[PDB]
Amino acid sequence: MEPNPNRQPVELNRTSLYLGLLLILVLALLFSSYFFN
Amino acid sequence: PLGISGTFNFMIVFQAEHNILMHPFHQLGVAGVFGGALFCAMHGSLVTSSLIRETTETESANYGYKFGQEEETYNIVAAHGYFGRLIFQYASFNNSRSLHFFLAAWPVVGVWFTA
Amino acid sequence: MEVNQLGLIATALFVLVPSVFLIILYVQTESQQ
Amino acid sequence: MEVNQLGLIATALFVLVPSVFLIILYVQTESQ
Amino acid sequence: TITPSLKGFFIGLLSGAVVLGLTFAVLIAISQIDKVQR
Amino acid sequence: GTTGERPFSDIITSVRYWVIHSITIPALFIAGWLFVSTGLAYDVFGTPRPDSYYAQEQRSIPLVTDRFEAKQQVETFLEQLK
Amino acid sequence: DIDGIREPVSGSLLYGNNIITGAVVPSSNAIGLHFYPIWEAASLDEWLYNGGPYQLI
Amino acid sequence: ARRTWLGDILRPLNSEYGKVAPGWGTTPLMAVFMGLFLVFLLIILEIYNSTLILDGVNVSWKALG
Amino acid sequence: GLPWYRVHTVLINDPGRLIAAHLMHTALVAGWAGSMALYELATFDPSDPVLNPMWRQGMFVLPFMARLGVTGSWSGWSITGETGIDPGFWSFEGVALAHIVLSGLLFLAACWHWVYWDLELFRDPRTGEPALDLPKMFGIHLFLAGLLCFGFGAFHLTGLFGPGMWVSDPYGLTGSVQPVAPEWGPDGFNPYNPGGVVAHHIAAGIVGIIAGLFHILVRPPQRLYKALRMGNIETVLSSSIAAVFFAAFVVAGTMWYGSATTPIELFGPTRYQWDSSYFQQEINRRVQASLASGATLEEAWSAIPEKLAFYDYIGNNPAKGGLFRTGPMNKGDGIAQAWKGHAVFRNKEGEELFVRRMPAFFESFPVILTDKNGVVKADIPFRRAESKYSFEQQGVTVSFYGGELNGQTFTDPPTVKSYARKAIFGEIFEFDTETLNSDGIFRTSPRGWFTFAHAVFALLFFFGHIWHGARTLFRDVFSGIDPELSPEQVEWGFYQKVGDVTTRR
Amino acid sequence: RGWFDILDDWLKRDRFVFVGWSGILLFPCAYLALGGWLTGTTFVTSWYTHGLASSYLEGCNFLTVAVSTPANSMGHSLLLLWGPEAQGDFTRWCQLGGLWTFIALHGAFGLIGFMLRQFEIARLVGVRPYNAIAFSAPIAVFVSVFLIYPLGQSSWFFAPSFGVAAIFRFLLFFQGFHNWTLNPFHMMGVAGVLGGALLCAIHGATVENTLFQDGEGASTFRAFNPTQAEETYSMVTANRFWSQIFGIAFSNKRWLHFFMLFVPVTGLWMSAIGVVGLALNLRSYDFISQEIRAAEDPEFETFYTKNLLLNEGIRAWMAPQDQPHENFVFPEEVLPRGNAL
Amino acid sequence: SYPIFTVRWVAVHTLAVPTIFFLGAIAAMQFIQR
Amino acid sequence: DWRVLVVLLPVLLAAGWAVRNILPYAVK
Amino acid sequence: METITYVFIFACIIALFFFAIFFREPPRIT
Ligand code: CLA
Ligand code: CLA
Ligand code: CLA
Ligand code: CLA
Ligand code: CLA
Ligand SMILES: CC1=C(/C=C/C(C)=C/C=C/C(C)=C/C=C/C=C(C)/C=C/C=C(C)/C=C/C2=C(C)CCCC2(C)C)C(C)(C)CCC1
Ligand SMILES: CC1=C(/C=C/C(C)=C/C=C/C(C)=C/C=C/C=C(C)/C=C/C=C(C)/C=C/C2=C(C)CCCC2(C)C)C(C)(C)CCC1
Ligand SMILES: CCCCCCCCCCCCCCCCCC(=O)O
Repeated sequence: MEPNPNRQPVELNRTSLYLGLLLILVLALLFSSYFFN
Repeated sequence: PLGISGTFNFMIVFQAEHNILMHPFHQLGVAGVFGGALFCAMHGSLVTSSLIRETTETESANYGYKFGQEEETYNIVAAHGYFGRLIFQYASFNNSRSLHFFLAAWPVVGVWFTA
Repeated sequence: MEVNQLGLIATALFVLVPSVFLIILYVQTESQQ
Repeated sequence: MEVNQLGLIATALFVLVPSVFLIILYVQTESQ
Repeated sequence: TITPSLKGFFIGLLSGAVVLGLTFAVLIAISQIDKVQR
Repeated sequence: GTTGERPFSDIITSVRYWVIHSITIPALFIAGWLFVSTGLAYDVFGTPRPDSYYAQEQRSIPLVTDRFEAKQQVETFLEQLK
Repeated sequence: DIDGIREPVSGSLLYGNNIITGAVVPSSNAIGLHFYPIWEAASLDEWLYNGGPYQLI
Repeated sequence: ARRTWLGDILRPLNSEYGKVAPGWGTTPLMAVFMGLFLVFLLIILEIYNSTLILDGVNVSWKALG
Repeated sequence: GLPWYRVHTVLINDPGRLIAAHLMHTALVAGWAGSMALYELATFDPSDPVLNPMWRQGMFVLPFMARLGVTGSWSGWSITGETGIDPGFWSFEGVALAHIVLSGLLFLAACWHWVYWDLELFRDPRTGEPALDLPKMFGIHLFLAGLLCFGFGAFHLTGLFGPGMWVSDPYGLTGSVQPVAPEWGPDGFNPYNPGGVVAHHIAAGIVGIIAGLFHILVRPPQRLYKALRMGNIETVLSSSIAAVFFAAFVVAGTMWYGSATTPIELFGPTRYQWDSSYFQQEINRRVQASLASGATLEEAWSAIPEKLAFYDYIGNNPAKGGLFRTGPMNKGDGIAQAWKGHAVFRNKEGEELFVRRMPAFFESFPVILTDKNGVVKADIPFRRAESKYSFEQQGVTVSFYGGELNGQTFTDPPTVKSYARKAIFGEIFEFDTETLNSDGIFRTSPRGWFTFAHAVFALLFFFGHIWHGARTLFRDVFSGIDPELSPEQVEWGFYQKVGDVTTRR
Repeated sequence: RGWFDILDDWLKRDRFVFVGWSGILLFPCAYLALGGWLTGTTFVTSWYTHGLASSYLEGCNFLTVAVSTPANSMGHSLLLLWGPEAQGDFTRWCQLGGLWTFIALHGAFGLIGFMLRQFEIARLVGVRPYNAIAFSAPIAVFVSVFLIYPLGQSSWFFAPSFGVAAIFRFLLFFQGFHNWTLNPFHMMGVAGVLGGALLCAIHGATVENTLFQDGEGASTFRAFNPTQAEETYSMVTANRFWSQIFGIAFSNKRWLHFFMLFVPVTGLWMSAIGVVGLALNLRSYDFISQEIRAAEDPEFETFYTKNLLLNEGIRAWMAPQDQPHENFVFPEEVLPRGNAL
Repeated sequence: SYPIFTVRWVAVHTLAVPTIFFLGAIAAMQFIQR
Repeated sequence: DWRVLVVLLPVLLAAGWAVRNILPYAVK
Repeated sequence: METITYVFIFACIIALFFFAIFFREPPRIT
């Protein structure tokens, strides 16, 4: 049985890393007050 | 106040002492920022709608643009052809300079008034 | 202040888990190049 | 049982942090 | 039995039908008259 | 850059346009005027006139309080003005 | 004491605020529009009670 | 591809990919059923809304006894 | 390579691994179900279904097992309070275990289908390419859905071969699992009629069987195949998402307004029962009936069951909570212990006075007492210097009939004000605030939390429908527009019909 | 070549106002929604549902006219003209609030028609459907605020009334009763709207100030041709400027314009979610930690406790007139008030 | 040779005709006394 | 009632006058 | 503990600013 032909590399460039970490950190900053309540 | 809830306190007391909602300069500020958000979405969606096919479906279409390329990355005539039919022909820009000047002017001017 | 004790672990995993996800994808992107 | 409430976060991070470290090193090995 | 609101329901139902059928009737006629040339 | 209809600018500078519309516009204006001046608008829409928001010695709002008798309630309020 | 009535409003995280409720509180009404730099206070304790940091910022 | 016993049994159920009936086929009949179902859903909605009130249909908890 | 937000598109042309993914998702969901049930069992107090029912305890999946006939624990208790019972294997614990075993089995099948992805079943025999005949798959799956829907109504719900479902009286006092006979007349479309739920599953099940037969035997017309891109599995995702957000809105609505399938002993009262004083009217109806047959005040109110009094309390109203006020209702006002009795207020002249109840809109509400005509006769004033209606000036007193304080009268103004502050909430209960360290602030019930989540997911799934439907009808330009688009196609007048090159002028 | 294709032909003709199949839904509903609002604001009272005047005919101006919600006693009645409340009487229908449901429902179906029109035209022209997708956000706002919100409350009475001032009253209601400014979903909406406006202004100004000299005139507009292939401004100089001014800049034009779609669309979607919660009174009203401390410690004060006093004033001072069906009678002595005022 | 009556003509007058009528009615209203 | 005819008269007259002035070109 | 958490997240954001500016992927012409 052949290997699966549908497999694909995935990527996240450095700018997307920075944008995502910023999103997550700002969301946590926003929601943390409500989690502690 | 330099705080999040302090900002709200300021807004509420401003409304009781000045009835800012019934003031036309605040109403223009709302039109400035609502229209600003609207036209942000419009421009973003019309340019994104008319990107020229430069990539495969397995890759971000953003890789179809290279920093500094001389050619435009979307087709403004197709965007205009779509938006002018959405409304009518003459409510759509076909001059990119007039379009981006309008983008600049509307929220700036509305926020001048609200300030 | 009498805050929700679980707010700390909630905040910690809310930061940690998606951040780790991005870092994993970033680092394996660099090592392809 | 009256257990220590920082026990939960200490155990969770004790697992997560070194586990993630290894996962990071392994995945970038496979893609190179 | 057939209550006042069920009667109103049928009125609303027939009025909608009239509006849609009249609208489509007119739209078909115009499209038959003024066709595109290929 | 055209789809076949007559340009607007050509229409509203034309003489025939203004021969029709120097009539149709004031007519429509006067019609709306009369709709109000005759009092018809009050009757069609049920809008109180300035003398019919309250009964003379009443200061309560004739507020509808029932869903399925609402119609009869409004009618009962109005008769308390006649 | 934002409103100059000796009714001090707590704005910082260590005095019981979170991110949403915290603030640097405006200077005292007792000061009005007077310039209140640090060197005009008899002490930092005084400057902090009356809202000096707001003006500086 | 791998053949299996269950596979060979199920085979004809996945053997007519792309087969269509010509033109409009049963589309006129489908539209009839759609329109009936719309009316049916209107009725049910307006019963719940108390816009359609029917004899012996008390839209209330008190309809549990 | 693929951006992060597209990793799962590798399954679009891989039916085996698509099945493996669907199996893994099904294992995860079944596993959650079993885990959630075990957690609820470990925290549920079954010792008082009158004043500490499941819905006061933040129970979420317990009421769904009870709704369809699971009512007892292997531990010997049942949720209706019967003790010393034997459920057999389909206890709460056995249902939880089954889902866990089911999860494990699905997970192994997921592994097999992932490894052995290249099954000949998935290949088009003519072209050799992976292909699914989606029209026929739909008729098969619809036929199956129809058989299950029919059986569920014809056997489980009727009690012909099954337990029935939860049914109750209109005031949520005596509910239980009972077989339900279908209602075939127009009252079967009444949301509050349980017989309609039976008839619906029987009829819809037969209709599903018949439509399924149709969809196995009749090919889709060519006009419709091309219009809906029936060769593209993503059109199925688009319409399936739409059907699902439709379903989600419906179950949010019926949860919120109440229907025969969201009974109040399992999910709590609705806010509309507070709005309309639904339970207070019934209570008053009974007290008036006991008085007419000659009972004293003490006797008539003592006949009011505690369970009914407890419904007439704003703390069980699901519209009194907040988004980040977490946990069971018991964490807020506490664990209800006892009805204190019905408070009657009178002024110094002996008129009965009535506390104006808090509406659900208000976090805080003032204390205002009215006579039968609605005329204000006493309050707790804010500014004291010009007060006319204070309790002190009017000589307000409170007497209790029924409950724990039955026959007791209080006259010291501060105590009287204290009960007046509670009476705005409805009937007055004693709470244990210590056991859970309750903070005294109202939380919403499972009825509230379920409606919220399902209304929000429904709205979000509407975006998914728009997204995947767009991707289906615009697959050809997903990656951008034709770089050889000529301006005559998008300019005005060139073609008579927009985008139709055969209509050139 | 039957009637369906012939009608398709005619619907999709290139004309001054494109029609399309979507036009059959859009044009009647949009015009009726619009016409109902102008009719009501010009002629129709709110006396029997609200105890308010609300038309030009009655003396109101553009800011205070409204088509107001129906009476709380109608519940969530569709209030069909031929329904059991108005019983086919147009006049009573107007006085009972029927124009409100008329406008909201026709407006809803008009919104659907407009988004279908975006799909239809984009398919015919050959562009991607991202304008349609962007429009999901105003749809979500409309349905959450005008439909879902009052559906979780007691009646349509508590939806927004269609008027300038009446919306102002809606905002203030939400402050006092829901403490909506404290809600992180509204906050995300605020960031999305303000962030979108910022993006709009900063992108328009950057382009206009990084233009290439492509003509000799001092009016730089004339030096653009819609069919030119060349970018009309320098991405490279714009990137340098913003990198040195702000630290970071865009470098990808496609990302830039997608981001401009993303920010305000996401913000509006977030706020819709919060309003769905408020349909159930599922508010972010309080911080429990703050209330416990403040209850025990009368010297503890924050901008959070100050704003709740304002909410308490809003509720007590506006409820009797804003909710006349409740027959709230608050004697002077119970009104919360500070010193002197 | 331009056509007179068009879809456009209908759209235009669908809005224009009531607009003038409403303007007339609103003008009359400025002379109403209480 | 009579107020309806009063309102509707200018509209009918204006519609008549437009018909008269446009009829020849509408036939074409 | 809540104060520590708030300040920790804030300081992580500032640190991120530093990498995003000085250790960005450099824009490269065409
Ligand atoms: C052998 C099968 C089986 C059985 C008997 C049960 C039994 C049960 N499950 Mg479990 N479950 C199973 C498999 C099973 N499950 C699987 C495979 C999964 C993984 C998906 C789960 C996941 C799961 C969850 C997540 C939960 C349960 C729960 C429950 C309980 C409540 C059931 C309920 O309310 O359903 C509700 C029924 C529906 C939602 C069905 C609506 C279906 C829609 C309307 C049909 C869609 C349209 C249709 C196709 C059109 C048909 C056409 C028509 C013309 C015929 C009950 C004890 C609940 C519980 O208490 O857990 C402890 C719970 O929360 N189950
Ligand atoms: C439909 C889903 C559903 C529903 C309605 C409930 C409902 C309930 N659960 Mg259950 N639960 C669920 C799923 C669900 N659960 C799942 C999947 C789990 C496993 C994690 C649990 C685990 C669980 C436990 C362990 C407990 C409950 C408990 C409860 C009760 C209290 C809930 C509460 O306080 O919420 C609080 C809810 C919130 C604070 C809302 C959170 C909203 C988030 C923060 C918003 C995120 C926004 C996002 C970041 C924005 C991004 C935008 C941008 C990036 C694009 C209640 C009856 C409790 C109980 O009483 O048990 C007896 C309890 O102890 N549940
Ligand atoms: C039955 C539901 C369903 C299914 C099977 C899919 C399937 C798919 N989607 Mg759609 N989608 C859906 C619902 C669904 N979607 C809904 C409801 C929305 C609106 C929110 C969308 C919006 C959407 C967009 C905008 C896009 C897709 C895309 C895709 C494809 C790639 C997804 C991927 O790689 O994610 C990868 C995702 C991750 C690696 C992480 C996601 C983490 C999220 C933010 C939070 C975690 C959720 C949590 C774990 C559990 C969920 C709880 C609850 C929902 C049960 C794939 C075919 C993409 C596409 O078209 O590519 C061509 C794409 O761009 N989807
Ligand atoms: C596409 C256009 C369109 C759409 C979607 C709507 C939609 C709506 N209108 Mg609006 N309306 C329209 C055009 C439209 N209208 C036009 C053109 C006018 C001017 C005439 C109006 C005037 C109007 C008024 C005055 C009112 C509405 C109302 C309504 C609502 C209720 C509709 C209803 O119950 O229909 C029910 C009917 C149908 C859905 C039609 C079903 C078709 C069936 C299947 C055919 C049945 C066959 C036939 C009857 C058999 C004949 C047998 C015979 C020989 C006996 C809904 C929001 C009401 C409203 O807003 O309430 C607030 C209301 O009072 N409409
Ligand atoms: C810095 C100030 C600020 C900012 C930027 C915002 C921003 C926002 N607020 Mg908040 N708000 C604020 C302060 C602020 N708010 C304060 C202090 C309060 C007091 C508590 C509120 C109370 C408040 C409420 C009560 C609500 C908002 C809502 C909103 C959102 C409105 C979204 C929108 O465009 O709706 C505009 C409406 C639409 C997009 C709907 C569809 C519109 C269609 C397309 C209309 C088409 C028009 C048609 C052509 C006919 C027009 C012709 C006619 C005019 C002649 C947005 C996130 C709303 C929200 O969150 O919604 C979910 C909401 O209901 N705000
Ligand atoms: C293997 C096997 C087995 C076993 C099994 C097991 C052991 C299993 C388990 C399972 C399980 C145990 C599972 C679980 C699951 C879970 C889940 C899946 C979860 C989810 C979650 C989520 C999703 C969440 C989310 C969220 C959050 C977090 C927050 C809030 C919001 C939300 C809700 C969204 C057996 C023996 C049978 C047999 C043989 C084989
Ligand atoms: C509801 C209804 C209906 C319908 C109706 C309609 C359809 C109507 C329409 C109406 C209309 C359609 C109206 C219109 C109006 C308009 C107006 C009233 C306008 C105004 C304007 C203004 C005043 C403006 C001004 C200005 C300014 C201020 C500035 C600039 C310039 C100008 C000029 C723009 C029917 C019958 C079905 C029946 C049922 C009910
Ligand atoms: C499918 C879309 C339906 C569109 C048309 C629906 C409404 C059309 C007009 C119907 C209302 C006018 C007649 C009904 C007036 C009621 C009088 C009566 O109850 O006897």
